[PDB]
Amino acid sequence: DRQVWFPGNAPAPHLDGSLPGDFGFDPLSLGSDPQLLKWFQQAELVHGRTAMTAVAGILFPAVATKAGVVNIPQWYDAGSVWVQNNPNFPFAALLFIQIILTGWVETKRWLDFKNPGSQADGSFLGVTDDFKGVANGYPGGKLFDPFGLSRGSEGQLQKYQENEIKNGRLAMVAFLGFIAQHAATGKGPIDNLADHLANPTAVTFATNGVSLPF
Amino acid sequence: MKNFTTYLSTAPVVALIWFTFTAGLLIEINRFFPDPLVF
Amino acid sequence: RALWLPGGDAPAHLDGSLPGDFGFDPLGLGADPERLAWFAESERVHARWAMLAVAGIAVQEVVRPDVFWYEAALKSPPAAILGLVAFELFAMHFVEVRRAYDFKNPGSQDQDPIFKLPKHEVGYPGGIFAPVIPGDLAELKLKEIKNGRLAMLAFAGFVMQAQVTGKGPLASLGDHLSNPIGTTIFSKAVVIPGQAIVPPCMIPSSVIPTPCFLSGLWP
Amino acid sequence: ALPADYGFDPLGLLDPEGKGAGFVSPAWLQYSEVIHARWAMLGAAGCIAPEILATAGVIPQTPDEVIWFKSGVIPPAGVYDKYWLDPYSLFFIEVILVQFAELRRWQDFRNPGSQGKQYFLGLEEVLKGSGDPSYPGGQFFNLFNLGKSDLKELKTKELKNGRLAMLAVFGYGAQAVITAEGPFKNLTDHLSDPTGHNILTNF
Amino acid sequence: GRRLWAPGVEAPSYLNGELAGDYGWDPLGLGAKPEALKWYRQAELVHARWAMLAVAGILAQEIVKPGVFFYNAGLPENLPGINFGGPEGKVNLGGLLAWEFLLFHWVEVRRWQDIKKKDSVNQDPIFKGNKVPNPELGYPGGIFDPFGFSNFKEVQTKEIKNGRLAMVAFVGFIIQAQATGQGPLANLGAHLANPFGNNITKNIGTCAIPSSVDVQGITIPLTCLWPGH
Ligand code: CLA
Ligand SMILES: CC1=C[C@H](O)CC(C)(C)[C@H]1/C=C/C(C)=C/C=C/C(C)=C/C=C/C=C(C)/C=C/C=C(C)/C=C/C1=C(C)C[C@H](O)CC1(C)C
Repeated sequence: DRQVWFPGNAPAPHLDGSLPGDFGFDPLSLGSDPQLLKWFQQAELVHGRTAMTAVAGILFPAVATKAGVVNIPQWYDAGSVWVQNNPNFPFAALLFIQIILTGWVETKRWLDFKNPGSQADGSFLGVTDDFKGVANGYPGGKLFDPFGLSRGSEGQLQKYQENEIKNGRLAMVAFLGFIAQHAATGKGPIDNLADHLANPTAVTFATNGVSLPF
Repeated sequence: MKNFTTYLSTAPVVALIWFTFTAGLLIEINRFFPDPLVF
Repeated sequence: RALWLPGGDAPAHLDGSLPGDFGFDPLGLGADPERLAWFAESERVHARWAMLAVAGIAVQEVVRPDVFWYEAALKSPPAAILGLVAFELFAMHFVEVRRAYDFKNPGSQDQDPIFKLPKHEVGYPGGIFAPVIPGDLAELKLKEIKNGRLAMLAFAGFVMQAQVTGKGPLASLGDHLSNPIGTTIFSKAVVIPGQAIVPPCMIPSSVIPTPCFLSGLWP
Repeated sequence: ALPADYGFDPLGLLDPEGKGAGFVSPAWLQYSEVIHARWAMLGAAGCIAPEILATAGVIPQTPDEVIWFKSGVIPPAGVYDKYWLDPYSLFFIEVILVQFAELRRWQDFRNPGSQGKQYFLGLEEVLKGSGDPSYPGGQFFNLFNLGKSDLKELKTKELKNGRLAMLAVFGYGAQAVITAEGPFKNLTDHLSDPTGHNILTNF
Repeated sequence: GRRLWAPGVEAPSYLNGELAGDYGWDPLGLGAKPEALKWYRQAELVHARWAMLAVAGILAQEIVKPGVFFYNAGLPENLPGINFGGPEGKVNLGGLLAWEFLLFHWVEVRRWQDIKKKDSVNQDPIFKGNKVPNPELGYPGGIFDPFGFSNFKEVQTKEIKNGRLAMVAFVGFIIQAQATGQGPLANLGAHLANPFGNNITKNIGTCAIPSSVDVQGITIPLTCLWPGH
């Protein structure tokens, strides 16, 4: 069949290859129930898209900071620097705004998961077709896909779905690496990459001092 | 996963989860608001 | 059909009906029909706007060589700027919604609303807008879209050359002609693993904020 | 039937009945003897070759520092001064690469022929095995096409040299513990003065 | 193939002597698929020809200019004295990269389109009368074969065998230059002078190339092909 995560091992039987990024990986059989599997598919998509946006917003400012053009703080310090620089914007007001905005959009996504296409009735400002949804985790329409890259052809949509899920998983793993590298070095990730590029046989996890506490 | 969630729905597992939640809630209330005698 | 990559294959959704169609759509941005029509209108208006802009910047560099086109709004012939913005917004709003409802309802915006326009193609007005045609329709359409795409590329070059040099386009061309080996972007910008040389942007940070466009990602 | 079959199984471990599941099955035990044998031949050659070449001046490193147990494998017994990479980063690389090799080999054992199906940069052509886990063969593992008619004799020679190498590696360990010198240093002391340098004098 | 790379071995079923220089040699089975085999044939052809030009250019550079290391030929002071324009005429290496980058982007994209679809870019884009014949893949001909030297198979075999020799020799050139610090003909002279006292056993442990060099303001890091000291 398709390529699997562990060659020579049969894929998990509840995974049939229809979902994007199906390499048959479910050794704990967490997706045995199909409805729970759809829920976990939406979980994976939300996690991967959030990870991709966050990894972009860490990497590109850190690359620009490393060049010396700007002085954007590292990702683990940015909240502190923002609060120190914004005394007329309290933390709780920002948190309240974020919670109500994400609550609105996430409750709309949740209610579409419970009842697919039920946000298409025109209750939110007359929007009907753009909130119907194409598939589970893939809204589409003229608002979420204004360039129409999902409505061109089927194979193009499957290609872009594969690109999305693989880059999302890579960005999730990269954010895990960001956390681990900051805990081990106390620096940013582009600082880590530059230190490794300057002297790679000396700049390794084995010489940061915490991965090997000997 | 269905059989596993059915096991997690057995009476002692539900009792463990619910009482862990209730005891943790009481403990954290008394940590954040120490020594409440009166309203 | 002549293709952007000869010996290659054009995408299926680009049949060749539109002028200047060479089967260039690797992202599939025009694979929807209504999106293809809207993007055709957008490419037309972008082409004409950049065409006028490239001509105007070249003339301003030729005619007034003491004025940087980037800072040409400082030297424009103090609260009267708000009224001119109002006049521009009103006139642009009127003509743009006329064009937009020509797109949405073809032929509905084909009559003078004060005292008429012939039946035409969407995005190709004709009538009083086309008094003289020294050529054929498809040929001049191909010339219009080709010159327009060249002008769009040229305006992107004008902007980024103004950022990296602080000078006008023909001055930059003269600097390239003086020293062709030490004036290219390859000559001044180098990134290798472990060391990056990023040229500075001579345009100030603010005057009104005036940021250099993605200067932190320059090579 | 089996190569190098002397009938020596005093603990009846290769008995087939009842030993169906697990690692005490006959197939796993013959396979494990072969794997131990080949690793032991690499080790028995490799734990004394740097010492021999350093004593003879072929390599410039001193014979004391290229002794197998002082070169970095047991840092309490010594560390070699400045490889191109530190030993723990080398061990990280070793874990990744050797896990790739060993897990692919294991998947050939549990599922014979399965490592020739999925794409592996075209390498899956030569990784189908033969149905015999100890002897995969093919265009790489037997790239010189040896053993056209004496494959059983070559299997016997491989197992005999492997058992000798296994005993030699055990001797390397025992002599390292007893004498704290290299195996070639031990051989040259036994050669130079046989009565005055042996296990009775080292005890 | 027919004469194989070793006695007793067998050729793979996909290597039966169709291509030139078929010795039945594929221990890793990389050319088992026809598309991959065709791609690696194109890669081997261009690798062999670049190594041919490289070996013939390194060897001729030592005859004309023995005092300039071919390894150190990239430094600006090791260039020939020619006028690159500007206020002084000194090189920049930015435009030197730029010319080659544009020209090779054009010619290699033309070759790549030829590889993807056979006989698809045979026709001259500007002056449409010109046409390249291209009998097989990697052999365009026409302007590329003016003297018409294409037994095609025998001279193909000569090309691929001399090319494989050139690649092996270029690896020898690079490793010898890194280990000794001298060009290949100086290595030949040194081996001829003191054979037993100057060979690979006296030079393999040293990397004579410096760990970094500075090229007009940018510092390129350098490394040998093995951990020499
Ligand atoms: C299980 C087998 C085994 C293991 C774990 C070791 C381990 C070790 N050996 Mg032995 N050794 C062995 C078997 C082994 N040896 C055998 C069988 C012999 C007899 C031939 C030797 C003879 C020997 C000598 C003479 C020396 C060692 C040394 C060492 C040490 C350094 C290793 C090193 O630097 O790697 C180097 C890594 C490589 C050689 C492989 C790198 C390959 C790169 C990544 C890719 C190359 C690709 C490229 C295209 C190749 C083209 C080359 C061309 C010619 C084809 C280390 C303790 C040295 C020493 O004792 O410690 C200081 C030393 O001087 N070993
Ligand atoms: C058969 C019989 C039958 C019955 O029934 C029962 C009984 C009796 C039980 C049996 C008996 C038996 C035998 C005796 C067993 C033992 C063995 C051997 C010793 C093993 C090894 C085994 C051994 C082997 C693995 C090995 C290998 C080695 C290694 C590679 C090494 C390596 C090295 C190198 C080189 C060098 C460096 O520097 C370091 C190191 C890293 C260190």
